[PDB]
Amino acid sequence: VIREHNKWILKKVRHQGNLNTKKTLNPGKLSEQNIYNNQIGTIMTEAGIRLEKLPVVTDTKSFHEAIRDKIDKNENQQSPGLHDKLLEIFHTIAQPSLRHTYSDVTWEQLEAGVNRKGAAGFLEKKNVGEVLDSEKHLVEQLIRDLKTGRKIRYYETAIPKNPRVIQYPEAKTRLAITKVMYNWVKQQPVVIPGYEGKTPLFNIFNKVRKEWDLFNEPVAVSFDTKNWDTQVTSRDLRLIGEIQKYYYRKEWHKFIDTITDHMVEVPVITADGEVYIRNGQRGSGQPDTSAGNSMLNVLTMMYAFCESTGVPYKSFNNRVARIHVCGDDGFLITEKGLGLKFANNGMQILHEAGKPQKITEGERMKVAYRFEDIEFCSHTPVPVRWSDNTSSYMAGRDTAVILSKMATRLGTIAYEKAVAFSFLLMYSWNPLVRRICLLVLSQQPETTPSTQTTYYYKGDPIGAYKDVIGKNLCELKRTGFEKLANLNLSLSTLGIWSKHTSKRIIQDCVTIGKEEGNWLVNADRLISSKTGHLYIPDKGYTLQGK
Repeated sequence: VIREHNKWILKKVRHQGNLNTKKTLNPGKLSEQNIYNNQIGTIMTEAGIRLEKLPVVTDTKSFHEAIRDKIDKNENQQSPGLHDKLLEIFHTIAQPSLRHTYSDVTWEQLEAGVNRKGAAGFLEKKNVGEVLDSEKHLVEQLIRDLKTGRKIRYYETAIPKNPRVIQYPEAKTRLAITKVMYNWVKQQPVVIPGYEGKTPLFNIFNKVRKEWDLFNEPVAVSFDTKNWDTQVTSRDLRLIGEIQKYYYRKEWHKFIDTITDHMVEVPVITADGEVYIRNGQRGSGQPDTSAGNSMLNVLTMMYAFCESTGVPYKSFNNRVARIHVCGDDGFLITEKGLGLKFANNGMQILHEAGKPQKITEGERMKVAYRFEDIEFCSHTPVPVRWSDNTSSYMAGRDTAVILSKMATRLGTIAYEKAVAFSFLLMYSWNPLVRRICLLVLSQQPETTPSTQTTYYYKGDPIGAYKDVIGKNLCELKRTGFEKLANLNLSLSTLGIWSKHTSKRIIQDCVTIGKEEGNWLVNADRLISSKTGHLYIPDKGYTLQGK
């Protein structure tokens, strides 16, 4: 049968199991009740770009397939005592100066870190914003109920991408959990080794380069687990709860134990009313998804690494191996001899540990021999050279995608100048993107940018850039030749740009800058050379939006 506190959902099954699981229980069914950034897409169109040609990503029958294909399974078998060992590894990275110190935060602190558009659970009424509007007392009640150990009616709703299965708990539950688990879930004091989730994209690789240079013969080994979420075990969850109890005040240990207990066996209700009982996995909607998977991925990799090379997990201090993670994505840097050893012995160990890596030839983990080749968070390092001849790194992506995300912002100008600024902060190493951004930022100087995106500025935009990058945009003289070119291959292979888009976009800039004055487009070293005019910027600061 099901666990006692889970039977409340059976008393609601109005129909017969229409799904077709063979391993997870399917009690039955219940009753059931993309735009363009005009100014940005325009500059792009005018430039000779073909918006239709750019890459972009429901079916109540294709969805039910995903469930049966990935979620319908037994818990991974895990080597006995594996969790005792992992917890043993956690003690080698625990921070004593924060032990038993975390607690809950105020609504004020929380409302500055939540999406008011958060979906409403299945059987639920309001959405995140609507609950904050008139139901905070109900969430506070949930908190006190969980804090004392009172089980609740926990369940998650399953929905397709907008065919990956997204599983999340009620908006009232995501609020109770986030309110108390805030600091860990949002990692304010980052306590997970190598977690880069809260690291600005424009800073990440200059940081990994510093590490890469402390090694004699540097090598990077990447983590390539498959459908990690489905590989999370009940015992994996118990572990993470124990770690959370290391950091939280004892007054919150019962809340953690309780909530973790609900997570070990979860009642899921598909958007089309189908009901199944998931057995120990990870639902992407869970507030602890990011931090929970990150710590669990680091512990598991540290374990696998030491178990492969012979290094004592007792204490490979550091400079022996540096690990960087973001959920399940991640890699590890180390000396060539040990990296190839981990590359050779890693998989079998990870497999026995319950985190099966994706199939590979000779069953080896992928290894990067050149820094430029590392892959992380959907990005890769791009080398840049400044006017004073110093070098540095920035985050590179395939330009085709950069263009896509930059136009289809699923729209005021005070908003499009913030999207442009944000992108100018992440991709000024790409002259196509860099210029599009300068053009969008040239219109309506009287309009202060929006605060609804990742980043936005205060004052002069170009001034704000110098603020976080450390140099003026005009000092950026060169981008890695082979790297830039490769990331631009897709624009030519998908016929997204014309053999004149590059020149056109430039003449559009020079035309604006040719006229005397202090025009924003003269911040781009090239345009400024062709116009003979410079852009003298003023005060400017970079702030976060969202």
